[PDB]
Amino acid sequence: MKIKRIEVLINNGSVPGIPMILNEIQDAIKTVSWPEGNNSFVINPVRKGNGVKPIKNSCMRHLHQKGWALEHPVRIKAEMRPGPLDAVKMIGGKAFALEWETGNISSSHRAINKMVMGMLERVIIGGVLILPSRDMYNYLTDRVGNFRELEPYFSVWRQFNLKDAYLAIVEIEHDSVDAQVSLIPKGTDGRA
Amino acid sequence: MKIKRIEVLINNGSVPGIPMILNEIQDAIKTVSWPEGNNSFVINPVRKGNGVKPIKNSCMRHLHQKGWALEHPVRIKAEMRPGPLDAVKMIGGKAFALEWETGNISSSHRAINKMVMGMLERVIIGGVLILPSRDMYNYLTDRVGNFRELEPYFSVWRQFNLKDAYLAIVEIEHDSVDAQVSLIPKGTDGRAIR
DNA sequence: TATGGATCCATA
DNA sequence: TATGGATCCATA
Ligand SMILES: [Ca+2]
Ligand SMILES: [Ca+2]
Ligand SMILES: [Ca+2]
Repeated sequence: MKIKRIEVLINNGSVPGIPMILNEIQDAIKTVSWPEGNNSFVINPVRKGNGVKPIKNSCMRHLHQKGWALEHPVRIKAEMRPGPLDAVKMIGGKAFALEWETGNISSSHRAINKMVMGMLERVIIGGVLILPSRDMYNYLTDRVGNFRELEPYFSVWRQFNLKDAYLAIVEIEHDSVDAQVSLIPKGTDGRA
Repeated sequence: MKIKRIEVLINNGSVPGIPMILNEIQDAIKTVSWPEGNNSFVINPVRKGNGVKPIKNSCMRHLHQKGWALEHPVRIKAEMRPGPLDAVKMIGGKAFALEWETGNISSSHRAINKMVMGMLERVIIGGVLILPSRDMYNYLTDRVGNFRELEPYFSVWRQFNLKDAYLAIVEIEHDSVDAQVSLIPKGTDGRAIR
């Protein structure tokens, strides 16, 4: 998978291991490919024709190899029931969270909100969210969160006084297109 | 429909006209009825049994009649902008925003961020978000807006340093339940068909 | 029953 | 055509 850019929203104090985990995250994103077993991410360029669920898999596997916990239950407050984060690297006391978008754009707003809640409540040191470029997004499930559509709100997450916190958005994209490769399955395929 | 609770999240400096705005908003919410044409909102207490689409209708209508502008753009300077606000009133050469939420619960996070963006850029003086109680939510299409699921997030929203700002959440609810009223029809969005 | 999705519908 | 909305899903 290509990384087009990374927008660093918050980067206060010293996290460490930081570059070590940002190097891990990037190496992990780089392993993601299509079809399975290919050496790059080749997508079938059908408008809205590719599901988004399994795209992350190879990235989450590579992180596990590097000692991240996957689908890791978290409960930031007490008055919340727990929910899963895609991967987490425990760097002592607090959590470094990675997320790879599989929800509506509106649900991206909540993920960053929950990350910032984690940071403010002292349970999360850093958070990273991976979003499709608009170009990649055009071939994905209608209205999946995507980098361009969230971009107008970035100022919002720049307004916090957080000692020792890292918040970044990563923009990803397919390496190339090919009308002859398989569609990434959707949950609606064959009745479902 | 009735107003169950008003929860103020941000209150800084001076924003004139809040009690008047809050009254007009209550009056708007009061107009919302079921069955359509009724003088209250009676709901069928079937779990996830009721669609949401028509519920906003009378509220947004009452607001337009009282001078609210509907789908008012967020006039931030950048070319990359959020889309429109449900309704905006001018009070004193100042824009006041109203966001109605029967969307997915996640949609409320965008609505808040949109009104905060307007306030940061000093183009909006304040806003209110209206969304259902948990109690009503139990009878609506799954995973729509509900005040309870927003609560853990109030602490995060309270941290924005904005001079001259007002943001509040109005929790709304049906008037009663009747196991014999019509169900509110559902559309075919998302995973309804398959 | 609770949460974070995945997905398709409407539309100036 | 882009943005806001609505509807069940899978698994905790
Ligand atoms: Ca996730
Ligand atoms: Ca709207
Ligand atoms: Ca709305």
